[PDB]
Amino acid sequence: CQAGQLSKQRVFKREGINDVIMPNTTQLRYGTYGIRAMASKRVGAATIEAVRRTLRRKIKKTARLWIRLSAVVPVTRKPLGIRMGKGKGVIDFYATPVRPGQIIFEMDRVPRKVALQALTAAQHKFPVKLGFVEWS
Amino acid sequence: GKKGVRLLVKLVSTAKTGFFYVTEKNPRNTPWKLKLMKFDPKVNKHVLFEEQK
Amino acid sequence: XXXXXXMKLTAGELAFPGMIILRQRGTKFHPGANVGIGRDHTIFATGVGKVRVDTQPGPRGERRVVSVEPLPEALAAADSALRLRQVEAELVKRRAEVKRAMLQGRTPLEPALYFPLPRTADGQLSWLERSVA
Amino acid sequence: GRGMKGQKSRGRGLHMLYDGGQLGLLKFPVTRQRPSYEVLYYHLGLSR
Amino acid sequence: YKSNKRSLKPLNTAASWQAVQPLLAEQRQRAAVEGWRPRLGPIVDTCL
RNA sequence: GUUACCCUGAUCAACGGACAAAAGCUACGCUAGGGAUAACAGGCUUAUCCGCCUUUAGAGUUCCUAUCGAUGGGCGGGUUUGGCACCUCGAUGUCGGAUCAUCGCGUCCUGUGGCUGAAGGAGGUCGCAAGGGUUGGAUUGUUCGUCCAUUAAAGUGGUACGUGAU
RNA sequence: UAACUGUCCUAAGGUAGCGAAAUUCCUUGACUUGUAAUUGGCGUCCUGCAUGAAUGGCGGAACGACUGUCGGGCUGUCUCUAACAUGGAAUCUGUGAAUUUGAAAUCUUCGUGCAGAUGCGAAGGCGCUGGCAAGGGACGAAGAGACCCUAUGCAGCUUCGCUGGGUGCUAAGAGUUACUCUUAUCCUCAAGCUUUUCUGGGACGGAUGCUUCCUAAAUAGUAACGGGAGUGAUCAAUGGUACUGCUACUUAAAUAGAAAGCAGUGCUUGACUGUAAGAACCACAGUUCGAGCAGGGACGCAAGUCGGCAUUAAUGACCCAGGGUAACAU
RNA sequence: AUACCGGUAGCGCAAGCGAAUGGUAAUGGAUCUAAUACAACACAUUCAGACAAUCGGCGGUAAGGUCAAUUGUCAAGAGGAGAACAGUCCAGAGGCGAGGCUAAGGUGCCUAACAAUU
RNA sequence: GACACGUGGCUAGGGGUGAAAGGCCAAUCAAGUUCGGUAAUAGCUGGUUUUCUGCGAAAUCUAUUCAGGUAAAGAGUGUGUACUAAGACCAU
RNA sequence: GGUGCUCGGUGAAACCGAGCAUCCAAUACUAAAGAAACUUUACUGGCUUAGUACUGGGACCCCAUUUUUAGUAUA
Ligand SMILES: [Mg+2]
Ligand SMILES: [Mg+2]
Ligand SMILES: [Mg+2]
Ligand SMILES: [Mg+2]
Ligand SMILES: [Mg+2]
Ligand SMILES: [Mg+2]
Ligand SMILES: [Mg+2]
Ligand SMILES: [Mg+2]
Ligand SMILES: [Mg+2]
Ligand SMILES: [Mg+2]
Ligand SMILES: [Mg+2]
Ligand SMILES: [Mg+2]
Ligand SMILES: [Mg+2]
Ligand SMILES: [Mg+2]
Ligand SMILES: [Mg+2]
Ligand SMILES: [Mg+2]
Ligand SMILES: [Mg+2]
Ligand SMILES: [Mg+2]
Repeated sequence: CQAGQLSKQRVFKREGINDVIMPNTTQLRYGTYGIRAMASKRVGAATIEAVRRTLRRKIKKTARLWIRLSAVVPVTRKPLGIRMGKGKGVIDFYATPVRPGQIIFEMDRVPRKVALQALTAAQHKFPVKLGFVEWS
Repeated sequence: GKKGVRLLVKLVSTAKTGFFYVTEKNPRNTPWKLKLMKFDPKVNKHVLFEEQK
Repeated sequence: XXXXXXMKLTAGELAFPGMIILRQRGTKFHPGANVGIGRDHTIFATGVGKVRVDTQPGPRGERRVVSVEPLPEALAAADSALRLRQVEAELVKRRAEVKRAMLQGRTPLEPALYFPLPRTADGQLSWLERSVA
Repeated sequence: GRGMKGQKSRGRGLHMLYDGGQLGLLKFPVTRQRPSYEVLYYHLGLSR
Repeated sequence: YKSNKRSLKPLNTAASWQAVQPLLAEQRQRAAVEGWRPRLGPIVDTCL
């Protein structure tokens, strides 16, 4: 959930709205029961760890958790009293771009009922809507 | 710059009539007197040009 | 600054000698027939003809060669090299007369001073007076 | 016909040849070559 | 190209084509001695 | 000496290069303008603030919901600190209390209903309700704050953080 | 705690006698008293942000329309105001202004709006006009300067800002032969001139040429004290030309490069003289490419290349001053 | 009887593919041109812009904030609609008329117009 | 009494006087008042007076002791010249 | 009759004398690169209350057609 690199680099755009409806990163590739987004929203690292522990609380040790999003995008936030201008502010937190068709949590043969149970707690702590996808 | 010791210097003709070429030179890396055959328009023949300041 | 670097005359455009066809950084386009190349790889026409851009096999990959193909009514009025030079000279002279007719004497083309002849060397046409022995 | 509150609106305060501060007419070389005599002579053509 | 000034390229193109036109006519005539669109009557209107 | 040509010489770096040279102060200041540039505040915003939740892992001698909220996600206010400079410089009382007010409720009391780990008392919340009540003064220029001791209580705010043509 | 020793730049590191003090940020400094309750005093203590023998340190009698505090008495300052007296005010008669004023026949609330509406929209209210009172509004009135910024702005003052002999002393000559003249110049006095700009106010900080990459959206172009690398050169060979071996580098990045890479060789100076049609570009000044012609050359059997280096940065006008040469002049 | 230029959006693990609008030239227009193009002919003004939609940097995917690109309006523009309304939608006002047809918007009453389809 | 008062006199503006306050020097003094240079200067503010008709912008860009000023380019008007175009659209 | 790998031959050229792979005179699989075609959809132009108001263009990848290869097999 932090940019695991050597440079404290800077970014320009913080958005990911583009749809991949056709066979384009839409099928599961590592797991068999998946959790996907439905609308584009840039989400921060704290939410990603909070949802990960929130759904991990409903996951056994014989269930792998393939996370698909890694927070590697620096976001620059200016301090309170700074007047507008004079360059770009320091990097405050790390975020991820989420696209409408991206699967972000895909699971192994932990039962589908428990996978749907974990999705409800994940969608409670997440800003944008979540959906259920399976290998079928 | 001040660290770069290379200067501009003058090449005066042997032939006569004082036609000259001004070209730069490193003093340290070239302590020769710079001598080249260049075209002299006063005589319209190539002659030699030694270095004088 | 601005540094405008693109292709000025496209393929099938009639060109005359000296006209810059394209300005580039590095040889993205390579010179062909009736075409010169400058210090900064500027491609300039050395003959009257339409520009042709063709792709040929190259040492690294897919070389694009820019060329000027002479007119089919030229090479019929044209040994051959002398005849082409004479045909090109008449076309260049005609172009100047047409351009002077189109700019109807509203631009300062020639000096016409009240002074003695503008300084002339043995060759003539020097805007630099030089004392003579 | 003067516009609104410039220096042109005040009247007779700015010369026509002032161009802002870049003295472009003062960037060209000065030539002191006097022309030869015979330009003070009368020139008459054989045609006349 | 950032210069906000009218390009002379249309005048240069027109000059080049007009310059080569006498050669084109002479050589085409020489080949025609040594060796496009159909148009309709211009009607005033098409509604009786 | 005059004139051309061939040439050279500034961190002329404020790099289209002020007329030779070249620092400050003005709560003693003066003039012309600017709401084209800030402060006293009205307008816009809601990052920071304040309420409402939701998830609620847990604490609570056991037990998530008597009672508290850890992490994330939001909705509402502009009364906090900020951001913009849209409004007045042909100058416009705010950062206090003295008197006198009006309104909202997110109720301190009085009037009241539920859950109560509810012996009635005494409490904790939670639901309705704004009729009228919220006093002393010792200390600080303090609207901040205590602590003297009395009450049923010594409410928090909009009021150009009400109120100098009183 | 650091009394005595150990160190570093350094004119020197502040004594008996001072200190939360006219002056000590923490602050309601811990300590006693003071009041029932004390952040403002008094007397101690030490942890001196930012004290201290000539900016005179240590306290005293008397003095003060000076400043901060405690007791007695005194009383409407107050708890909490009441009655009365005099003179205005209110009534009548007589005399008799001024500030202000686009025109007005000027309601309320909510909304809108150059962003707080008597005038606009929606809804509602209102017999009409006054006297005597109160002042919330009319961004009441009274000053085109309270504060901030700007000016080819002024003014006065200050100084190790600049320039001057003006001014005072000084220096060196000279005259009548103390005084006077000439010339120069420290330190004083009096002046005269300067003492930029960009800035989500101003100050502070930062920057002011040129090149490349992203913004910049597939011709070109395109902003912000927007974001990442460079540069103010090197090289008589790292230039030119003709060759010889080998193959993943050449650099600031981009585009490119079987050589424009890496090691070599043989000759040479085109790292020239005088020009140049035509274009890129471009406000202008400038900037960029340039085939070809003439001269004299270089390399190559030739073909043909060479007006510096694969390119895009290393290129400051004009004036002024200096040098070589040429012509004319004295 | 059409040809070159571009390396973006999207896609790819990368190398690389790669649009749409776009530029430029030729050819053809009885399509437009009460005007256009040029001018070393002369006289100016302007060089403080604002907002809305679509795509962006810096901001808080805040601000009728500030700064880019495309288009429009206002500026310099009345009329009708949006209750009122610089910048929205329709529409570009020579004048008069107690004539008619429409746009945006309407068709219970204020407030013109169908219990049309009901 | 370092006192107060009366009547004449002296010190005048880059100057006087001051038990020293930027105090006073005839109700605007860190430079009196009046007159002259002077119709000083003001890139700043305000103002500009009869009618009708036709056309009709710009707030971009470059430079600047310069960014509220100016000049050049772009965009306006009149005049001239000249094309079925150095023009606009559409098609291939 | 074809290209190369080089021995040499001159004129700097290019071809000549050799001697192997196919060009012709093969089928059958596999891993690369390219070519043209195309369903769907991203992405876009106009219009737009932000797409049960529309409409034009149209990818990439996969599958399928096929070419240049290389490697592994056949009698
Ligand atoms: Mg400067
Ligand atoms: Mg100066
Ligand atoms: Mg404010
Ligand atoms: Mg009385
Ligand atoms: Mg209102
Ligand atoms: Mg009354
Ligand atoms: Mg009254
Ligand atoms: Mg100034
Ligand atoms: Mg330089
Ligand atoms: Mg000289
Ligand atoms: Mg891309
Ligand atoms: Mg526009
Ligand atoms: Mg308009
Ligand atoms: Mg209108
Ligand atoms: Mg209306
Ligand atoms: Mg005077
Ligand atoms: Mg405009
Ligand atoms: Mg300006």
